[PDB]
Amino acid sequence: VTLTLVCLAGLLMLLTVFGNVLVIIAVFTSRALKAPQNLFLVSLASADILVATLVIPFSLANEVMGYWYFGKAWCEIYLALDVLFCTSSIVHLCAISLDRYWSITQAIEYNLKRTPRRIKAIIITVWVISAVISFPEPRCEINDQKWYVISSCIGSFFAPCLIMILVYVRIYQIAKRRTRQNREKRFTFVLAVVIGVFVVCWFPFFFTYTLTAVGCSVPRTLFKFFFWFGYCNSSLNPVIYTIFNHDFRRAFKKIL
Amino acid sequence: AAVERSKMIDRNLREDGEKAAREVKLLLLGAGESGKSTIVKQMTGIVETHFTFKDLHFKMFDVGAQRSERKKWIHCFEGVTAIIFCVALSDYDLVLAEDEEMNRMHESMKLFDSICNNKWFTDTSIILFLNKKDLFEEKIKKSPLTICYPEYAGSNTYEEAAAYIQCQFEDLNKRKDTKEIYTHFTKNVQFVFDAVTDVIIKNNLKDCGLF
Amino acid sequence: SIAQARKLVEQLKMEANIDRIKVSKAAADLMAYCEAHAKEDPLLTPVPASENPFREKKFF
Amino acid sequence: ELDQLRQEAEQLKNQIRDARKACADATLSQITNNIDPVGRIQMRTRRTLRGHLAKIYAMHWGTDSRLLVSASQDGKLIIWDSYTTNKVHAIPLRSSWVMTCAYAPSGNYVACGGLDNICSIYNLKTREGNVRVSRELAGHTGYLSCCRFLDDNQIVTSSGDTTCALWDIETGQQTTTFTGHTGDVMSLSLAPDTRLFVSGACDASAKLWDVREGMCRQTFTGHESDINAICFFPNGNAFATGSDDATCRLFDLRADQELMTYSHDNIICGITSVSFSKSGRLLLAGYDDFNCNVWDALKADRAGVLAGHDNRVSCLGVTDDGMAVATGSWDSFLKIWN
Ligand SMILES: CNC[C@H](O)c1ccc(O)c(O)c1
Repeated sequence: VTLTLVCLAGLLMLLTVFGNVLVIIAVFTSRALKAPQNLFLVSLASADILVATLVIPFSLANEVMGYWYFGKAWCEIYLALDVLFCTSSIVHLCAISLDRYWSITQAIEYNLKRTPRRIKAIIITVWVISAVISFPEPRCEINDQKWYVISSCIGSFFAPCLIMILVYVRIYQIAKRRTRQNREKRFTFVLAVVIGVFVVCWFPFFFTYTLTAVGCSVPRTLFKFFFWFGYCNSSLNPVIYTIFNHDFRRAFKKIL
Repeated sequence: AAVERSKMIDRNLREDGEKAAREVKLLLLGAGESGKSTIVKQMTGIVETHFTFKDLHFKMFDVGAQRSERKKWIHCFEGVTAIIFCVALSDYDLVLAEDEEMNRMHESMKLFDSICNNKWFTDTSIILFLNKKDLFEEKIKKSPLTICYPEYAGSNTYEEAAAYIQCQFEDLNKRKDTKEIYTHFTKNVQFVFDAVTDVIIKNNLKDCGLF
Repeated sequence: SIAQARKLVEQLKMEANIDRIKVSKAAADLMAYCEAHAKEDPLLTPVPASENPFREKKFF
Repeated sequence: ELDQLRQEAEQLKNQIRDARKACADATLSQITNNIDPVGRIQMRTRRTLRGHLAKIYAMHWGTDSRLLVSASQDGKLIIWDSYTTNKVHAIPLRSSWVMTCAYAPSGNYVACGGLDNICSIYNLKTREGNVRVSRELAGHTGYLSCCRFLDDNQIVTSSGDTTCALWDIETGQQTTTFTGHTGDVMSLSLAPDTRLFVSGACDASAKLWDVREGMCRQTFTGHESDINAICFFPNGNAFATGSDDATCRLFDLRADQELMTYSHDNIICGITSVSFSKSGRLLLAGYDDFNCNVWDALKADRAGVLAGHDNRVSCLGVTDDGMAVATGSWDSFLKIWN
């Protein structure tokens, strides 16, 4: 069904471009969002804007065409490029998470170290880490070397997932003792959709992928179902991480 | 050249903005016989005070001397971290000088209403000090509290009728969800630092949407 | 108490001893002034773009 | 006797009012009824000056028609260049609570002041380096709401202690004091002849002062709330005020009455600033509704709008040759609307 397999993916490209670009313009067209910590939303938006325009189309061609790949030298510049973009959108989510953890525990001590001198250091550090893992009739198959499949899964998902649950349950302790203003339900549904969305989207792929490395077997129907779940998370990132803040909503109306 | 002027000067403005926007700024209020005099010592026009405590810069601005209308300069002070409001408890049997039949107690409850329930401080917390409890017990063992409060029927003591007065000052608050009043009984430069880190924490915790 | 009241009456007594002209003569002079000078105000009558320093001209 | 003082005052109040009524012949809606409408003015922001990092409270042009000055809560007073958007100077203020600026008619120094109760005079040509602080004018007991240069060697200042004072710089002493208001004085405006000036107070009244006598000539009432702004007509025979009542008015010196009122039914906020064009045919007024309307002074009809600011417009000025309009606001942005 070329009608569904192209129209559905095209919807993904539109939402990812619409959400991320809208965030970049809003940050650059207001003084309310002039904080130095709001350059994380920008850099994360640039990591998710390149994956939509470059990775999804070529990957989409492989599935619907069905047979082969038009080329034999761009694969190393595509199969590696795809890994880097995906790896740099998850890795920017730990930098957002860790930023708001020091602001809540070390608040007065963290009034400094907020200068763009440090913020720029993190973003340049985020993109270089993504670079390391990305670039260490015939078809395209994601790498199936046993020493790279399990090496890149730990360093791209399972390690960044161990720093968003520890942070977001320590922030659960702070906001329950501190407020005590009958607002218990407010800060428990916000910390449940931040983590739940990130895990349901990405966990099945990095879980089944690792099983097919140690010497198990997984149906190829499910694996392709799980493969495209990771692309979905790129579109949702501007939603979860900018909707509960009043400042972003006001600036959005400034342009729309 | 009017092109090598701005670049060599605008490099001296942003170099001063972030360099001077890290301090904590506060606003003193009260009345003439409140205690503003005897709290600044422990810690014309506008006066400025600067002090430090465990590596945090405090900038306290006193606006007592300005005897002109308040609505014409109060809007200059929005965006401060908190207000610091001074009261004296030994003024429940003292009458004003210019006008009789009005206490200096009911006259401070009229300046707490104005600043607590104000349009420019709808999200700013108030740090309320209650001074002169030393002399309060002396007067309350001789002059009954009924003279000021005809509805404070209760046994007089040092800390039974001196806690009935906190209620009358925290009931005035009408923004019972957007702000909080931190009342004290003048560990006086600690109470402000304890209550300021709790205002900054709930600000960052609101950037995440958890409040 | 009484010294100020003496000054207040003196000020009004000197304020109410000025010669006033009618409003019709007063409105005519305002209207006549703007008609005469209407030609030299760029904002009302836009200037040619050759000489409008902020629009397009020599910025000097 | 107190009653004798009141009885004499009460009688004089009625006599003044009836003399004003005897001068009422016809409103401006009749004499100027058959005049040609201005049309629909459409200005557009040419330049935009960035660099203040806080609210903007005041500004002032230069007689050059090319240089201006501004003040901000950032504790910074910047002299720009409007042609090239250049910072000619920048001055560190000893106090952050500035409310006014100034620019000498000679153009060799500026004036500043705020809630300090003092007025500082900085020198714009030291012949050896940067700007210094070459005077200090203290003697007010309330905040400074306004100041204006009367000459290269005089300055007149306004303050919230209910008093205007005429100084004489290089000595730092009040030559004259102008008393009579019963409320905080918010603004003052010199005459083109530089021999009279007007002021506006929270008493909801305005006065006309003879500069070289210390005398008050006459007083104007009619507003229902505080008066925030005031300006003379270009020839100096009328002036306009703007109040918190959401209304502007026009007053004649030689008729002693209100001539025109500039108010709509969809305007509920207060006017923060007023100014007249070079010919005097347009009146520009900044508001709390983030905007700046344009009025037809001879017909009392809106004739434009300058909507380009995010917060309320606090300051507003026009050039001597009449080419540009500048507006400032609490956004930290000042715009030129040639
Ligand atoms: C569904 N597209 C993700 C891509 O297959 C991918 C992303 C990150 C990695 O570490 C990886 O090995 C592969």
